[PDB]
Amino acid sequence: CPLMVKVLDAVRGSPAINVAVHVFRKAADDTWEPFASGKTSESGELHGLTTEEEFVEGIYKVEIDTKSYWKALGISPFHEHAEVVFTANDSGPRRYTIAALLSPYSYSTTAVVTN
Amino acid sequence: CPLMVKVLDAVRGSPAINVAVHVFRKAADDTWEPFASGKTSESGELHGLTTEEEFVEGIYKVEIDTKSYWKALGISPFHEHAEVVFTANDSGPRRYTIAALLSPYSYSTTAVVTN
Amino acid sequence: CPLMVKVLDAVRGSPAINVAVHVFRKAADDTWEPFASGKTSESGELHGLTTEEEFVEGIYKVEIDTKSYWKALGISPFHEHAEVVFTANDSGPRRYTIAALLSPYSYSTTAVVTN
Amino acid sequence: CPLMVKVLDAVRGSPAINVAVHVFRKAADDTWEPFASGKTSESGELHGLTTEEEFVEGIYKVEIDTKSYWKALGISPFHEHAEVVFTANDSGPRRYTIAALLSPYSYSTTAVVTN
Ligand SMILES: O=C(O)c1cc(Cl)c2oc3ccccc3c(=O)c2c1
Ligand SMILES: O=C(O)c1cc(Cl)c2oc3ccccc3c(=O)c2c1
Ligand SMILES: [Ca+2]
Ligand SMILES: [Ca+2]
Ligand SMILES: [Ca+2]
Ligand SMILES: [Ca+2]
Repeated sequence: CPLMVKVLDAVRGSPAINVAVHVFRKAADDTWEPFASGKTSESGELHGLTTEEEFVEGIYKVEIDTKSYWKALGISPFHEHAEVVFTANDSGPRRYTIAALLSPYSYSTTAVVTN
Repeated sequence: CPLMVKVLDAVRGSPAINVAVHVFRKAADDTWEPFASGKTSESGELHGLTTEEEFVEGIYKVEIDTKSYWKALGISPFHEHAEVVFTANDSGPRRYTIAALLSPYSYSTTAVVTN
Repeated sequence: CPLMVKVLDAVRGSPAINVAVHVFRKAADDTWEPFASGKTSESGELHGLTTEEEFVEGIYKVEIDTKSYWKALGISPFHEHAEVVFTANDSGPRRYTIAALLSPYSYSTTAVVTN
Repeated sequence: CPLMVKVLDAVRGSPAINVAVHVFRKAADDTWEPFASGKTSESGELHGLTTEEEFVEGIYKVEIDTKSYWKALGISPFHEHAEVVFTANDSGPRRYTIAALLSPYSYSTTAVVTN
């Protein structure tokens, strides 16, 4: 699988478990078409979103549903979601790990890209 | 003005100057409609985006054109842009500062909400 | 003043107020000697730590007492403190802002160096 | 091994390889005694620093030699090192992953603590 998502909780110092993640791909008409979705495991990782065949060149949006995560823990956070938008595979296939570090009023997102 | 945006450059250790910023408000049909925009100043700040009367409760998206910023510096970026999506909530008097700290393959964003 | 420290709270989305900050300069015997200190203001900022004449080239450590900050808010922290160690270098006129963004199990720090 | 260190490069979107890491433990006389050291692998991870028997309660300092890393890549960075100071094992043994995300003028550090 060439796209993995990892989410961490900076309040608890733990993986962020059961975080919903939706991936979209920009269509020819410039709309966001649904591409894949899943939820993080007990390790905070989401594997198996897509395949080498399906994950073609394009502009992708990874929406990490941070508000739903915080609300399930009884917390009212600031952001609706974390949104990571990037062009993928423009110079051939790559493997992408998208990591997000979450706090109620702040997040960071980082990409590790390997060949 | 109840909404300010501040952008910093983690590679050069400087304000991120002349970065385009677009603010959208979510419409009833779930589309994003333009709300305010500008370019960051020499201090990395964008003031005067909106007024108290215009900035009603709702869902807002702040899109920071990070790819064009890095390209103007000759540095290869990952993201198309940085997105910050949040709900404005009238809980007494409030001023929102949206800060973004930019690196080529990572960004962080924080909200500082003060009375 | 050539050195300012700014501290933000990523859990509450606020300046980090009344945080103790200690600055040390590395002495010839590799020990850290006290140089300046204070507490952050209601804006999360600590101004007036030093003067142009006092702030010579050398290695400095900024220690931010994050554990006491979180304890005063009733929140369980990981770190004893946040440390920022850097060399001051006379490359033309320079002002240093050391910013720290605090969460219970994570912090980030950035230097904004301006002319 | 109950202490692992992971380092990422936010400029390249890659593991930070060959980063030196020194761990110290506060001694009874309040000095930092050397505890363990190593270097990150091609994955950006440093395993095998210590053992369950050796990693007793205490206050530990993890120094990540970021300046040497950037200088080996031909870059002049701001910080001397990243310094992570924490009390370990106070409520019994835990496993600690310390992650650092590096840019030339900024870094973040996060702890994931598991039982
Ligand atoms: O007001 C400033 O001068 C200033 C300077 C720095 Cl380095 C800053 O770094 C930051 C790093 C992460 C998140 C927010 C900030 C800031 O809001 C910030 C503000
Ligand atoms: O693989 C891990 O166990 C692990 C642990 C921690 Cl704390 C991590 O913190 C991070 C903080 C910012 C950006 C990325 C990461 C990570 O990718 C990360 C990975
Ligand atoms: Ca292509
Ligand atoms: Ca309301
Ligand atoms: Ca010099
Ligand atoms: Ca104990």
